[PDB]
Amino acid sequence: AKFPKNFMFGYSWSGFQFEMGLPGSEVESDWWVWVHDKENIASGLVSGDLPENGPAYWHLYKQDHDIAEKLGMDCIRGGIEWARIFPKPTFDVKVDVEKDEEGNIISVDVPESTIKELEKIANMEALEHYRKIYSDWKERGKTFILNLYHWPLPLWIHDPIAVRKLGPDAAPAGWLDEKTVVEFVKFAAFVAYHLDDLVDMWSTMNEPNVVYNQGYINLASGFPPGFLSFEAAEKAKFNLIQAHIGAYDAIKEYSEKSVGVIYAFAWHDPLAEEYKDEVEEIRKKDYEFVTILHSKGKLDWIGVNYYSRLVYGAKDGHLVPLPGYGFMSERGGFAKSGRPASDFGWEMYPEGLENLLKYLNNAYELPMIITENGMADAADRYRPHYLVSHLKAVYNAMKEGADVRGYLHWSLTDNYEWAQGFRMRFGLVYVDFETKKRYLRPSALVFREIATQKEIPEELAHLADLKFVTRK
Amino acid sequence: AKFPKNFMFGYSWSGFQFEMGLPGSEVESDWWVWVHDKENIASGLVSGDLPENGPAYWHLYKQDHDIAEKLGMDCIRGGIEWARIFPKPTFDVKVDVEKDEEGNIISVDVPESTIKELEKIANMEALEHYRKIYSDWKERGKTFILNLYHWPLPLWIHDPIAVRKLGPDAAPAGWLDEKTVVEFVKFAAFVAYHLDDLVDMWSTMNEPNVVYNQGYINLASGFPPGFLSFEAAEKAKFNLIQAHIGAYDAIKEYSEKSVGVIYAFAWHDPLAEEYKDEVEEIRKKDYEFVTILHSKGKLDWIGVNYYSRLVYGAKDGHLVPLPGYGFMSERGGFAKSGRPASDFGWEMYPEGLENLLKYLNNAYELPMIITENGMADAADRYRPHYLVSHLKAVYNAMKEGADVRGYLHWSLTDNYEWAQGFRMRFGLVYVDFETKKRYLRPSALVFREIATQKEIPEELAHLADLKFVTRK
Repeated sequence: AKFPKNFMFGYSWSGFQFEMGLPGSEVESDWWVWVHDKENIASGLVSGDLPENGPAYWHLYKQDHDIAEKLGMDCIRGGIEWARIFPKPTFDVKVDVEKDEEGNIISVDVPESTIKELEKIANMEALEHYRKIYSDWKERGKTFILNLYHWPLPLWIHDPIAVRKLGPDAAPAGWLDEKTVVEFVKFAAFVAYHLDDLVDMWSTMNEPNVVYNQGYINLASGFPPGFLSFEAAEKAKFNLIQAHIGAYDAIKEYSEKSVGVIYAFAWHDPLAEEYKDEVEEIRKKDYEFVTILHSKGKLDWIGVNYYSRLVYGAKDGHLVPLPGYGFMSERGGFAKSGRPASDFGWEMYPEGLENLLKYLNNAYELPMIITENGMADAADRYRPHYLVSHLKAVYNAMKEGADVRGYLHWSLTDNYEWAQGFRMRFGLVYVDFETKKRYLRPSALVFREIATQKEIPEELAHLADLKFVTRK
Repeated sequence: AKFPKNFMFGYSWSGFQFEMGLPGSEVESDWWVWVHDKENIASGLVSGDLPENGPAYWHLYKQDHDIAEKLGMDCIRGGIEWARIFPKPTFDVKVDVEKDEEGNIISVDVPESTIKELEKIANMEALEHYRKIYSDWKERGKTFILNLYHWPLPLWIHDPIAVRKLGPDAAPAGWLDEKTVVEFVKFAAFVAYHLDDLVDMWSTMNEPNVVYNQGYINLASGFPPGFLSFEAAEKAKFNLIQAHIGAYDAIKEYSEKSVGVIYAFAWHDPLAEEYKDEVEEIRKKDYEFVTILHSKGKLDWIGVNYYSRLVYGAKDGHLVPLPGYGFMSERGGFAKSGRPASDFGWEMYPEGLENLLKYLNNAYELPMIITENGMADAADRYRPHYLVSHLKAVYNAMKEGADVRGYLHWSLTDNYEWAQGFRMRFGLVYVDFETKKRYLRPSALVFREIATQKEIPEELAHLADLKFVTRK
């Protein structure tokens, strides 16, 4: 199974989960305060692990890029933290965001004179440090994809503890406040103005669906601000659509490069034929955020984040996602299919990725990059099979016409998994968080073989076959 | 953890388990008849899998040696099947084996004229075919260790079905018949006379302890001839000691190379301090076969086959090996230590190998080669940890003085595991037994890195740490 000559192999990172770990890298944000919050820790809503004990990529990026380059990687999708670049509010620096009566952003203008007003309140040292990180990769002749938003917001934008206690009208309320979108536009323009020379492709945001659904509906997730409101979820979703559009327009003012979005795509399956039509509607609804962006002519490419599936059946006269399949499988166990489940309880289901890419190709006809795919597997028992089987899924979808430009694993290294902390280890490379030392897992060597040869060679082909990891 | 420049890395094979699989390779022996026996299959004593559906190394050796060479291996210990070389009886060809009154072989002479008598009744085509196999490896500049006996006997030597039914006085009875030793001596001389130019080091036999203990005591093992007699086990043991001594003397008639023995060494541990002295006695007794050979000045080197441990405690006023540890752990599960157990139920216990090598060094002060070490692991979930952790054990023992010359994994490929059949897969390389195709496992890539660099490099060092595979 050979990939095209220019098909990219690499990995993705985020600021919050990778940067901190060593002195001089701490930065406050909503997510910082959230994971440090004593109530959240004591209730078990978050793990008690803290991101400032993480892999210290802020300091150690050159060494990680060395590992990446030796694994045959030629593309990295990374992040830039708003909370770092603008630690103080930008509200008083006015720009032109034009909206229609329905609240759609129709145009933006952040003139050069305003970029210079922004410089004076930005942390330019942090901006230059990001340049050092990105340039260290770029100078090796490699591709860099910069994703503008990967969940943490500045605290002057969102104070989630205050929102959960007093309500969103009483405190800075994140994506529930219209003006957050306008401040994000200023940030997007600022970043593009300065960093376009280091960036090959842009993404406005990562997994906005996770932000709004987990923050305001699925509270067991332990995402900020964690108060239940379907109206709030809808408002944050609406605002995040506009944040994409504004940011797209902001970037295009200062860049000719492609601008896409990175999205969480579960594959949705019916347990039986009778539920097929209902599940087809659930797919449409679940992916509608992307559909909207594509339909407005505001997507040049799609970043596909794929990890697992959801399987649907009836429970008490209602169609629901079922325990024992997909993301709802037993941690460290097996799905009801017999497929192994990751340390996170996510079923190994590469068929989902093949189905998904064919569906997305047909739906949007856009270039796609697999921007995340991986598994929580602290001993590397299953990752090699996960890696090769999902890469074969991508190959198979490409043969049926999907325009896939690369595959980025989640991730190069273990990192801080949000409310779960460090116990979910997604790396091709193990990190000792006490020493910051990096150690290869065997999956890393498998990756290197495939990436260097641009192909799943026949000697590694059996790693796509899940027979010997599947029960019964 | 760097090994010495001439420390050897490689693998081991046996005739019965590897050779057969494709037309033209089938050969009769006691073990052939045993595994084909309808009663044994129906009772579940053997698996019903048949060796003639195996990896077909008789035909495919050049392709497996290619894999081995690319994995950085420079040594193979292989076999030669007595049942192939002498398919008809050799009894009428007389030689001089001198014994003392206590039954010890004091000298052997198999003159050149008698070697030529033997040629006329040998299967010389099989001998030449073995030469093609060994030479294919040797021609690459690599080391070959030839082991003369790896369990199957000619049927004219042993008819195990008839022995189990009618008793050893009523049929050819294998190592219960004194003359088997004399016939083995003829074989050993024949082999050395012809093949010494292809052989770097000799072994007379592999795991003689398994032959006598499993065939005559531990009948649940499904080893031939499978009738219970402590007296028989003692007689087979005594005869196998003499077979080693006879073969050593035979080989030395036609070779200047080192002659050793390959032995199964379980590491024995007390569950608690109160059982320590009893376990020390159990070690002495369990290894006494090797102690005898060394004490007679008939061992130039020791082949250490190490897989796991046995842990001892009191049960019903008796000290016994305990369920839930070592070789007596749950298949596919965990030992009571929390360590993972292989598909065979054998606890991952690298400390055992370190302890063993130090013990053997002190006991015998001989050069040692790890001639087997591996695990039944059909999806490679645990093998990489098993491989690196046991290699670190070897390194650690060498640092304390053990004279270890190389490490040979069991094995390069999946193969026929005796009474268990194909269900126990010990390969760095997976074999599809229907197609005979070989596929690398990630542990093979790990092995390649270590072998090519003569060291466990720091990036692979965490594979020696069993924390993330060990429960609670």
